Amino acid sequence: ASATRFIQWLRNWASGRDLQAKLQLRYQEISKRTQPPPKLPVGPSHKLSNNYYCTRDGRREAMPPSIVMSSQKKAVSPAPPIKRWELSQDEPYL
Amino acid sequence: GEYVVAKLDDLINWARRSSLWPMTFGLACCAVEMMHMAAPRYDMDRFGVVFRASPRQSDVMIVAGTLTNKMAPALRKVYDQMPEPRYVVSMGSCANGGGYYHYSYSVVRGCDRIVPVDIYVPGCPPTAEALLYGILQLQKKIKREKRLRIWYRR
Amino acid sequence: MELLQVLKRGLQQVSGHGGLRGYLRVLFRANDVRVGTLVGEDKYGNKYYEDNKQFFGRHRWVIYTTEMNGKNTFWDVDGSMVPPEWHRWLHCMTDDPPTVKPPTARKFIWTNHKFNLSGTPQQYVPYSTTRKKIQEWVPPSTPYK
Amino acid sequence: GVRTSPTGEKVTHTGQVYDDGDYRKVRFVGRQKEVNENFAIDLIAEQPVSQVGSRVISCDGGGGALGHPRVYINLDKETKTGTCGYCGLQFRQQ
Amino acid sequence: HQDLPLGLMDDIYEFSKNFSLRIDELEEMLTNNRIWRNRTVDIGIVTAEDALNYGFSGVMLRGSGIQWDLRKTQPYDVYDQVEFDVPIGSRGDCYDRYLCRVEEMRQSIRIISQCLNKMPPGEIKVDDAKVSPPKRAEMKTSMESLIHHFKLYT
Amino acid sequence: TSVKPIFSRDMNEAKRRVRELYRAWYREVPNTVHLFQLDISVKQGRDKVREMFKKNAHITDPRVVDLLVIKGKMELEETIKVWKQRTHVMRFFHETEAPRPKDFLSKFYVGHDP
Amino acid sequence: RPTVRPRNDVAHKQLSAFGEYVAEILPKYVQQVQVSCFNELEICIHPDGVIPVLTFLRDHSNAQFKSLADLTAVDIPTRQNRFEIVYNLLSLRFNSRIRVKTYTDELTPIESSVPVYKAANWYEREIWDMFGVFFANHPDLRRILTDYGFEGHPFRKDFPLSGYVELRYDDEVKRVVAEPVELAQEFRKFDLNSPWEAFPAYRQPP
Amino acid sequence: TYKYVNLREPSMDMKSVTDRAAQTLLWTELIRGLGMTLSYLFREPATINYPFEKGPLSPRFRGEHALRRYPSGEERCIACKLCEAVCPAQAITIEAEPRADGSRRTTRYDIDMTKCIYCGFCQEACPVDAIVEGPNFEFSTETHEELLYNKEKLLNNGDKWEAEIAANIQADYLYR
Amino acid sequence: KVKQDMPPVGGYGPIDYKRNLPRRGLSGYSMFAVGIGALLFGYW
Amino acid sequence: LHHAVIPHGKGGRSSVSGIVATVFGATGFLGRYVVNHLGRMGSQVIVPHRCEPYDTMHLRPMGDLGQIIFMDWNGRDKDSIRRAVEHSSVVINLVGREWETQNFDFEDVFVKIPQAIAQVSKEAGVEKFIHISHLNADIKSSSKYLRSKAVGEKEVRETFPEATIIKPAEIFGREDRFLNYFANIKTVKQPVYIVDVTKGIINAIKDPDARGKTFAFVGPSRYLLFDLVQYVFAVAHRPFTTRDKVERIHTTDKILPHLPGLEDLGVEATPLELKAIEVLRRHRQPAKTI
Ligand SMILES: CCCCCCCCCCCCCCCCCC(=O)OC[C@H](COP(=O)(O)OCCN)OC(=O)CCCCCCCCCCCCCCCCC
Ligand SMILES: NC(=O)C1=CN([C@@H]2O[C@H](COP(=O)(O)OP(=O)(O)OC[C@H]3O[C@@H](n4cnc5c(N)ncnc54)[C@H](OP(=O)(O)O)[C@@H]3O)[C@@H](O)[C@H]2O)C=CC1
Ligand code: SF4
Ligand code: SF4
Ligand code: SF4
Ligand SMILES: [Zn+2]
Repeated sequence: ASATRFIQWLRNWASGRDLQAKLQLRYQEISKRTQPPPKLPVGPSHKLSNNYYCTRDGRREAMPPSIVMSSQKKAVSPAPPIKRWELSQDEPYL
Repeated sequence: GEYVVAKLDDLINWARRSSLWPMTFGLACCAVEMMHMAAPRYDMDRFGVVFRASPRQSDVMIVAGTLTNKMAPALRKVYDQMPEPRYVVSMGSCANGGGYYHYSYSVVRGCDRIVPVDIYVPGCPPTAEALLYGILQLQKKIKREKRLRIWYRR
Repeated sequence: MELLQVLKRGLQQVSGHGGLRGYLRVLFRANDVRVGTLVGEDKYGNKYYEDNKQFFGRHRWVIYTTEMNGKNTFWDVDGSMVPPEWHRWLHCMTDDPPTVKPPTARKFIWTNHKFNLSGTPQQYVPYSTTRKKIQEWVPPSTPYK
Repeated sequence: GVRTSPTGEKVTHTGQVYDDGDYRKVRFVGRQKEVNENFAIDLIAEQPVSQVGSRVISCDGGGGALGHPRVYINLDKETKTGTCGYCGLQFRQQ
Repeated sequence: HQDLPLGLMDDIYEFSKNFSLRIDELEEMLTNNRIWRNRTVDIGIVTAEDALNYGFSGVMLRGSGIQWDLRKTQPYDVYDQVEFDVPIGSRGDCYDRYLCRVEEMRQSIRIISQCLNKMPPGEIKVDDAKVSPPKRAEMKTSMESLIHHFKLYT
Repeated sequence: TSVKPIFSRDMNEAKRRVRELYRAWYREVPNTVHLFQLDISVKQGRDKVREMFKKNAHITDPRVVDLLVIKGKMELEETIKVWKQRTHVMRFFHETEAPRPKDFLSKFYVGHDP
Repeated sequence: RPTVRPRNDVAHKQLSAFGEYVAEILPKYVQQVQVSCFNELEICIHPDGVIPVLTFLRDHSNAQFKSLADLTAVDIPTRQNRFEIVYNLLSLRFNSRIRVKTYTDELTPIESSVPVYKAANWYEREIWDMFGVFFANHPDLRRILTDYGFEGHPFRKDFPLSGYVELRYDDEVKRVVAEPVELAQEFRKFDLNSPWEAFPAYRQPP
Repeated sequence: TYKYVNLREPSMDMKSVTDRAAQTLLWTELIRGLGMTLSYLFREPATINYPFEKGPLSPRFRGEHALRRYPSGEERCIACKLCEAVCPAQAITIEAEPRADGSRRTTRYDIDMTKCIYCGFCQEACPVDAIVEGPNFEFSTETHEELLYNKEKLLNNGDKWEAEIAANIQADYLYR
Repeated sequence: KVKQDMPPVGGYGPIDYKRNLPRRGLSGYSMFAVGIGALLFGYW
Repeated sequence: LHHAVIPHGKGGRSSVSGIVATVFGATGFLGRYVVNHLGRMGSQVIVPHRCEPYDTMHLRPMGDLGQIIFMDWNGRDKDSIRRAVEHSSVVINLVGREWETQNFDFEDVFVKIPQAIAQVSKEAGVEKFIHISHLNADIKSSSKYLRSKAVGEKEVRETFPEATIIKPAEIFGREDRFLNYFANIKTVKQPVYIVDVTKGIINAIKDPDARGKTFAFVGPSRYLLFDLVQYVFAVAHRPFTTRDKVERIHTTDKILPHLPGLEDLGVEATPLELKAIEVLRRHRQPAKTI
């Protein structure tokens, strides 16, 4: 941000861009290095009632695998066939 | 006599520490922070430390990462081909003493089992700035050398 | 012309460092002849400067003292010479210097900062801090086989 | 509370010192034995006993969430003071 | 582990605002350079069928025209809530894979922009102290929180 | 007792592969000593080859013998192709290992190990 | 429920149906089929079925598992066949994943799947190196990760963590040498398991 | 959604063909590359003047370890060994006994700084803010042994750096 | 009140990402005309 | 035994051999092998050095962490000697020089310095003392080097009567000034291998019968110097230096049948034929033995 106007013009012309609008060095636009203290929120289990752990216990809802066949009609695929991707409307071609 | 030997020592020390050409053994992640030390923010070249030197033109080996048993012979071979004076900088926990992999069956527990080490840079990885501090510490070690004074007193 | 204003900016740095000798002193000690605002000085002689028109990272710097703890540091400066209260400011861990936000005082905090002591007689040497675990039986001091 | 053994080696706050015949003290020759001189047992003893009006007091070590887990100390015994198991501060019911 | 510090998102926005120009400068050096194209065009051609059988993934697949990206087909976290395009090569060579990576950087900035705008409030780890340790203030006040902290860290 | 074989269907078939491996190793030692510039003699190298083969002479399972041959051929390939370095070849000789005590009294004096 | 991973019954049903489908078509080899509560389909097969089963899943029009995501082994010493060989496959056509598992011991070869997936080449070398499972008809089976001349298969549960030998440079012989491992600080074994059952749903019958 | 990086057809009219001929013979795109590096020559460099200038860090930075005290001077550590248990590198070794006044305190507290991965788990695990990773990163040594910290070294670090350590904890403890 | 890092009310401004390689220079015809013109003057 | 020096381990790098050795002259040809063997089994080695620390770097990998300790010392400064030995259980003197310098003559290196080390070690209470002399040490020698060895050998015996004195022939090895000396170019020689000498020194520390004795370390074969030099040239594939050194090289190796040798320490002498290639390979029909 200290370059003379002539040097600013010279490097803008050489690069073909307006470099001064997007300098790769940081100045005053960066956030202060001292901030006010946070006050973070608490999660959904932070309740004084209607909050028994056995109703929100993910680990204990896990089950052993379902055995569908053990060595002790239409054809199917493992899932429906994948749908064709659509060409980008933002910019289909580079 | 004393004055000439001292001044000559200062001269050769200044030349050697002002022109430290490293061979970097970029073994693992510590090699990334070494690249950042060469990158513009720190620009190790501005200290006379060229970016990449050939092993036969090198004055300091930087061991930047985990030294495995499979790799250990090759690292020693490069060290032995270095022309003197030669120094070794151990970078990061892995090279310092095995680090996170200290108890592995395949890892050398510190590169100082293979080569003599001049400077140990701690961290996993050390920051590029920490490594630069270490390189400057090596420069100060070289500034303390008194090879000619000891030669004169033999 | 602009090149004229640049040249006078260079000259001002000579007088900004108290003449030619001070200008050359900072040029050879620190390879930098910028003039900044003096933020403060610590008990060891290090001086701290700021210039917020410089890009982030160059806006704060320290000119190390020429002598610390009995060591000549005119040429041999070290990053570990910055005491902790200024360490936070110089690394942009905070915005305000210890001259404006002094640290909390404790009786056990070192009054005298020490730089890296590796390679000196003051270097740290590790040792086991625990006492002997097994006590050997000591035979009697009189003959009696 | 640092004291030196007959051979001159400083004794640590854990009581460690190499005895007269131990070779291992050769490691300090030309260097130094690092010893911290602020013995915590001595420093905590200097703290005055705190006089309180209740049978039970609580201590979190000071600084709220910057201290230690909050514990409650019973002060019924009159022979001795109540001591915090985390920080060593002492309390007495007046 | 921790929530973002105040002010971080602003600085990420400042960085993202300028980054595409930096990609442009990189592209001005390489994309149309005839020497760069000589080194990468028609180099290491891999067919779509060979890429799949050899277990390739990522740009090694898409460079050869395969329309596959796990963020799109098997999404995780909130990738289903952000918009972006998958770059696809046509020749399956080094030059196309270089172009895909450069374009992927641009789409990363596109995703980053949406993340900054759509960042919601709330907690940053699961509110289940049998899995995620409690907040330090709770660990120092509540018996259950201290027990769970003790056990999760041992 | 009915198992899938590796290469050999019986010990006679397996013992053929052992002999073929032994010949390959026997003829490779002279080139190994030269290529790796080893300081051991060719006789030492062959004496080492024979010692390695002899400690496995008690095997009577053809599948185990097959794996030993499989592993022995990998070791030979590493050597002939100079994938090994000098350190790897000389590791067979334990030059820096001091001789451990074998008799009861010697073991008793130095430590607790059996 | 904010903290609980949601179920996906539609995918569970689809994967279960395809699992029966595979079991009906290759009864010669399929021993067990199961779908996990997080919807991952596993086919357990006799080791003879490796090539037929993988070929079917790669080539059949209702499978098209064209990509071998991973191939690995697991060591379970308590089993007569201690090594479990795991193939993880991906079908881009049907946007689906399947896992095929077989077993082997220390002396029984497994047929190399390189003919089906060229990707298997290095994965099988890694399994041989780390576990000692021999793959038959591999184009080039040899160690891939361990040092040259390394003895043993480190990923077996009974191979010690720090191994048996360690390396250092020896000045007398002017080379790196290998010697029995001595550790200045032994690795400290921790006994962490709680003596209280955590998951009743997985309780084994007594 | 997808896009093609490299699927375009060059225009085969005479003007376009002659444009590509001019680029081939007059090296136009190569000259355009020279303009970029020329424009960087006249940009201010990004280099900082280390060690007189330092890279910015934050209060969360994980550097050299230290053992902290209460304001009275009593040690915070009560030898619970949670840090030792969580340490992913097993870099911590602790022994403890009752102190002469009955306090639960350590007789050994070692960190092998060459095993440590500087992960910060120890300071997360600690219930009394005793062990912390401080802000110092400029502590390289000339020998391996100097990086094997015992309790005296770590207490000395705490006394040396407590002024900065406390302020950094003050800035970040509400995120913890 | 809860205070955590959030985007500004209304969100941040637009962020560019698309390739931007601006067209510069003359046409092939004009470039060749300048080059041949220089040669003719040099020859003369 | 003090508890710190009770042996533990399996004789490896991390073991505790129970030896605390101060090795003077550890930065030379012989010292690097002696330090290596001491550090192999986990001994504490104190290395007093006169040279730059850069010149001691090759000794650092020779021991586990903390097992090699370096100290500054001066041959003429008895305080520096006392600092180095006062914690040791054995002192090994390998100080020597094949020439004389402006500051040190053979009398300094081989008489005054060994006597000073032996005397301070005796004062400090060191239990063991190993002094290297020479097979051909002789008051009636043309070599001032060998004359000084005889005078110094006598002084050490008087000062430290329990000293173990070792008298090696010329030592061949990778860094020797013997085979290398010929390759860089009437008398019978019995050269001994460097590793044999090192093993003898290490075993003299352990063997309690070695105290007070004088040993002669010689190789298994005697050669004519002409036969040796011819063999050296053949092994080096080559077409077949002070004046004091010449006298030494031309001194017939003494035959001292009354002194114990390597076999009395459990060491088998290595033939020159086995190890000659090792020394001479870098300069690129066995010699007739008596
Ligand atoms: C009226 C009658 C008139 C009669 C006379 C008419 C003659 C004039 C009209 C014709 C103009 C002739 C131009 C001659 C220049 C040489 C052109 C040339 O050779 O370029 C082709 C070469 C290869 O091109 P490429 O894309 O790789 O593939 C083509 C073949 N497959 O591409 C290259 O050479 C690339 C060069 C690679 C080196 C890169 C580094 C250089 C870049 C900076 C160059 C700066 C310019 C030099 C100026 C020097 C100043 C002293
Ligand atoms: N090598 C042989 O053929 C034989 C040798 N010996 C004896 O064995 C011993 C060692 O042999 P070698 O290892 O070849 O000797 P070297 O010359 O190879 O090394 C000699 C050692 O003595 C030190 N030293 C020499 N002069 C001084 C001094 N003035 N003050 C302090 N230290 C000094 C050197 O240190 P620096 O590097 O600092 O000078 C070096 O470490 C010597 O006593 C030698 O005479 C006996 C018979 C045969
Ligand atoms: S020390 Fe840390 S960063 Fe460096 S190589 Fe090892 S694990 Fe990677
Ligand atoms: S930072 Fe991590 S690796 Fe280092 S001591 Fe703490 S828990 Fe262990
Ligand atoms: S530092 Fe903290 S976690 Fe570690 S033992 Fe001490 S009190 Fe426990
Ligand atoms: Zn308390």
